[PDB]
Amino acid sequence: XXXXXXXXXXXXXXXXXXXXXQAERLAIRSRLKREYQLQYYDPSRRGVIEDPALVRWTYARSANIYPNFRPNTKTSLLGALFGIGPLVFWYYVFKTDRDRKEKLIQEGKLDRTFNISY
Amino acid sequence: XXXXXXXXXXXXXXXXXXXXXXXXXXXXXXXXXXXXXXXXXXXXXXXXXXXXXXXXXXXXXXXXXXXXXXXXCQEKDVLCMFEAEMQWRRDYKVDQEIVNIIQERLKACQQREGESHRQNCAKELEQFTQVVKAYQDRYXXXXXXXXXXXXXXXXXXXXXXXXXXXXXX
Amino acid sequence: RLFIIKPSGFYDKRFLKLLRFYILLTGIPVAIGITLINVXXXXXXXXXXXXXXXXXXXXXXXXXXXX
Amino acid sequence: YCAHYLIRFLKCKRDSFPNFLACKHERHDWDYCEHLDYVKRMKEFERERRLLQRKKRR
Amino acid sequence: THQQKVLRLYKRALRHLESWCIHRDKYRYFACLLRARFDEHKNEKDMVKATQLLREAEEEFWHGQHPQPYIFPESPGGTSYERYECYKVPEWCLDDWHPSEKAMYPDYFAKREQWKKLRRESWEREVXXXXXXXXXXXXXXXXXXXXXXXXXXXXXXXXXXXXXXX
Amino acid sequence: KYIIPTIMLMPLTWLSKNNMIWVNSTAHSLLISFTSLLLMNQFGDNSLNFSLLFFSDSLSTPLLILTMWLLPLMLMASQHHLSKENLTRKKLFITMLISLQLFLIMTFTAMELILFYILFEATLVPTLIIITRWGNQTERLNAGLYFLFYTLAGSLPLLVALIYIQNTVGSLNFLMLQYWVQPVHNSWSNVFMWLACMMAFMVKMPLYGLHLWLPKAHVEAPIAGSMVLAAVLLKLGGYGMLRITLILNPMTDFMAYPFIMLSLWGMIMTSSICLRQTDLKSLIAYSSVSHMALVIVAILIQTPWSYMGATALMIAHGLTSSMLFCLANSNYERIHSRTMILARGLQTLLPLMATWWLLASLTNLALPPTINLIGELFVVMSTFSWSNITIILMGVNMVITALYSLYMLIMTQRGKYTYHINNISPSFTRENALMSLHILPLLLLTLNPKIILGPLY
Amino acid sequence: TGFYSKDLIIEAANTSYTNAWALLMTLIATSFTAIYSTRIIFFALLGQPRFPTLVNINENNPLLINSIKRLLIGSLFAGYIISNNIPPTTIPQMTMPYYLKTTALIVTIL
Amino acid sequence: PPLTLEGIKDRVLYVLKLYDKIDPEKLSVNSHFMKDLGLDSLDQVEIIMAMEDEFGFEIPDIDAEKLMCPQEIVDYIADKKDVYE
Amino acid sequence: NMFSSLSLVTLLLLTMPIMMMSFNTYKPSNYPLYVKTAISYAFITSMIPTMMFIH
Repeated sequence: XXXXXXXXXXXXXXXXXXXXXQAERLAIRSRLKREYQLQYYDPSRRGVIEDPALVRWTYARSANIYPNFRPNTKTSLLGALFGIGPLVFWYYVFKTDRDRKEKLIQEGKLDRTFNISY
Repeated sequence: XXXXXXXXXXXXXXXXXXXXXXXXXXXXXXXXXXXXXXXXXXXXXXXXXXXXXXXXXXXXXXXXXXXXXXXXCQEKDVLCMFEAEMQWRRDYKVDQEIVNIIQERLKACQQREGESHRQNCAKELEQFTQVVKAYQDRYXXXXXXXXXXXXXXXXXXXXXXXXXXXXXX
Repeated sequence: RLFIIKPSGFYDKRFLKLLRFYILLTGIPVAIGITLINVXXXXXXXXXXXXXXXXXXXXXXXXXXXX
Repeated sequence: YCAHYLIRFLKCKRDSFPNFLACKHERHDWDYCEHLDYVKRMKEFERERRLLQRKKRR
Repeated sequence: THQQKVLRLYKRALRHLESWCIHRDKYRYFACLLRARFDEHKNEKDMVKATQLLREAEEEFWHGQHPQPYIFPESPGGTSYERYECYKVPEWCLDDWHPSEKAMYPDYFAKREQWKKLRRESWEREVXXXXXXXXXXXXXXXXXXXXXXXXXXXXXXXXXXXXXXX
Repeated sequence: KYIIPTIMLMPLTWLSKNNMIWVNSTAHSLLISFTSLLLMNQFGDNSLNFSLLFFSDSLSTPLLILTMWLLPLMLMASQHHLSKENLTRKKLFITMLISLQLFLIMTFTAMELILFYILFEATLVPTLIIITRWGNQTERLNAGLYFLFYTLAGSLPLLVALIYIQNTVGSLNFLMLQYWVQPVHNSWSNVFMWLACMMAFMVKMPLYGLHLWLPKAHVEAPIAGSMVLAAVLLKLGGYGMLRITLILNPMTDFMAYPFIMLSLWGMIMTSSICLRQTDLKSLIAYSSVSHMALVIVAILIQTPWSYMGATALMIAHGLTSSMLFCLANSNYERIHSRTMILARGLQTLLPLMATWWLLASLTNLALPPTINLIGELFVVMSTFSWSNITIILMGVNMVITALYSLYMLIMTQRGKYTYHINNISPSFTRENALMSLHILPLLLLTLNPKIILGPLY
Repeated sequence: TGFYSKDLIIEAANTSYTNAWALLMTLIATSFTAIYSTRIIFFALLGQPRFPTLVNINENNPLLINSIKRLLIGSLFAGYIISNNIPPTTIPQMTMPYYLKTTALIVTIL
Repeated sequence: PPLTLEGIKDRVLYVLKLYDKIDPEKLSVNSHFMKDLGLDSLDQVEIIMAMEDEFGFEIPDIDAEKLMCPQEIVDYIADKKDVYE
Repeated sequence: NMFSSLSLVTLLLLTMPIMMMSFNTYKPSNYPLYVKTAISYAFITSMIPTMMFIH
């Protein structure tokens, strides 16, 4: 997704609220980096580190399936039309092609004379 | 040999009249490589063929013919059907490779003429069209997977069309 | 001169040596398989006479190892 | 369409040998008959254009 | 910070200039023209007027923003070998090497063993020094430098030592 | 010849001393698998019965050889696991594989439907105990219950189906006797007769609907990766669809028409999800749905060309997906998590295993004729004779077949591995041997694939 | 070696019952070849050097000389060996000396 | 060709001497551009870009403010590109 | 007869480094030069049947 102008450096102000906003971002950034620094720079470890953020990322798709979906609303029915719907779409495509083929075999032959495979 | 038709004989003779040059590059390389390792390969093949001496004749091809057709015996019984069903499957497996020989006759025509392609031959073209059309009608090709019991119904379907069309005219 | 990047290598190169040692150990019947066509005759195309249908090998063409 | 002069080009190609580029006498024959054949095809188109002018007067 | 935002845009403007112009002598002509434009507003300090110019700096620059800019050689992102040419080998794989093969060239193995023994002893001292820094949360922005001179090694030891060689 | 030496593996593991066990179970199994290829391959025009109806001959089943191929391979990758626990626990879960091997031989050999049924559901019992124990992650029971209540819910209708046929039309037994079968008249009472025979095999061979049986069994890992190879054997264990469709209902294909359309959408939608998924084992689990969906399409066409592609794909998938799961197990034993993004680093840390990663991935695509080109392409060629529209849908699937393999490669082909410190040794001598024992049998099938596809071939 | 490959197609294309818009579009592209070919010479090779880096070494290696010089035989004698030896079918050059025959060469010049 | 520690300092000083804006006699190597040399706030970004063109082109936006002295800039460029062993 | 025999030689020459790829004989630093020497004689063996085609 893209707008009329690409967002990279558009609309920026110093102010007072924005100055403290960058201070909030660096506070968590440095906190999570130092616990990595204490784990990386020692020979006593030998192994793969866990990281709680990455495990929760995999847990977002593998789990949290049935805890969700409790508000179905009209959004779930629209997804059903995009799933079960296209299965019914080809039913009026493959049958019409087969009825075109079956009529040709009995009357007015269309199949090639040099055909033997299957 | 015998079964495969092919061309009778090829001409292939060089004249070489225009330009003196170094005779011919194709002719000089042919004479040189014939005695270089081609003659040694012919000598080694003859040395191994003579070393065999004693050889078994062996039966190779098996007989077993007819033993009552499937369209003669009826009603569900293992004693009569099993010999009939083996006969139809024997014919079906051979007819798969009968077409292959006739197909290879058309393969031989394409290379030997090249520029002519469809302008000549005609005999191999007519032979292929007659067999494949008969293979399509008689040996399944439309009536699902291979079955001897279903084959009699396929033969009856073609026979019903012959009886209905001729009666009207 | 530099110490450079280090891999395991010792476990890796040993497996390829241990694999090929058992290919070579059963590479002898592969070498015999070539001489079986060379020394012993394979097959000749001939019409069968009514005397014996099957003896040792019933119907086998090409390679003595097939019989 | 050319037939006669076109067959002469194959005669040079039959006894071509190494350095087969040196063949101008046979190549000139193909540029003579086909040019006359293209002019004959152009003459048929010109005859149809001349016939349309005479038919419009009547 | 106001000072950093001007410098970041000015660094980009010079490197984006050489994409439009072909010759280096023509590049120097336009470089002097850019200096005269920014020095007019740099003389006086403003809170409203200077910030208005910063948002105005995005315009004109964005009108001629994509002529496929040059990153020259190995650059962060861009084009032509960003991570390529340097495949490299990790330091963990070096100690993983099996005997017999490790016996070949013993000068590289013995020198690395001496550095590994020094890194193991300094790890206990570095852990206490890292938590000695006044914050009482975990960390603030960047890692702190060493205060002690006798023990050495400023927090991380494997950060600079053993990286990559092309 | 086949059964009895397989049964003698049970007293072998128990009588042998605690220091050995694994040496006896693997070596003795390899010589029985050699003798299976020695005798079963011999056949005439129509494949003649072996003996009395207890275990019979093979007509169109070279898939028995695959079960004999995995017979030692289901012990090689399970060596990393089970070693930490008790010696009595080790012997128990080798014998559960032996019991699996005992019942899996019986399914493919015995030319039956009545006694085949009590061997079809009999494979579910040892796998249940295998899945419900040794699972490192939780929800073993939310996969263990789903393992039975998908299969048994569909397969118990065979009791009201198969017995109903033998009570009216002679007897099922030999199948070589089954020519008494008259074509179905096609009525509303005959609808549930066809559905009950199909729905049993609609679960084991995964579609678009009722397909969630398979990913739950794969993601929630039983033991390491060697038991996941037995889960591949269960997919091809429902091979009776080759036998039922041809013999029991030859005229009935009008009711097959909606089921092809279901499996056709179980190709685009099943592949789309197999792209943005997190788990490394799950990206094999959903690609195994679509690869086995190709077989279900081929069966319901009933053309002689389609069964050639059907029988090929049963062996093709049985040694390519199992190969992929062994590679997933080799990363699971080192990183201790099945996450694709976290476990990142080939060639730099895993120099020789990366070439095995390439050969396994490309076999999912149509390579030079190994088995999958004889498998997949044969079905696509047969679908055009059914209807012209098929290849417009089937061609899109051929694009996303790369998107299983290459996405598994690229997301591991980054030589970063900053967070990971483990995986010091790349692969043990047994671990590299696992990868060779899956691809090299398929590389030998390049010369002669006659023993890879044979329903009247 | 351009006339023995590129120019033979352009001369043959003009004498056909085929699409006119497709024929006109190919004629612009034949003249368009001259732009990007000179954009290797005039833009980078020709004129004042851009100077990519301070102290840059560029030298001819023994492996380079044996490769480029022996490629020159293939790039010059291609219109002598391949075009003459291969037997052709139907000569295309006959009609329009200025409209069809000259247009292939004039497009490269213009 | 490999780069030397003594050679890299001489190469950086040679480019700064021909800059015309800065005096060749006033600054040598130890003197910083921030206080000793007459350089503007916008002038430092132009001088750093020209130095990257001669050697291996690598200049971070965050690290541009930290580097000012010619002795410090020569050490920062050598360490990032891996020089002197 | 020579046309059929010499045609397979060009196919076999390119596969000979692949046949010697799987250990076989030890080749240090000579393996990049071995590819150059294999294709060098492959060109000469391919030139003769093309000269035969003109004839």
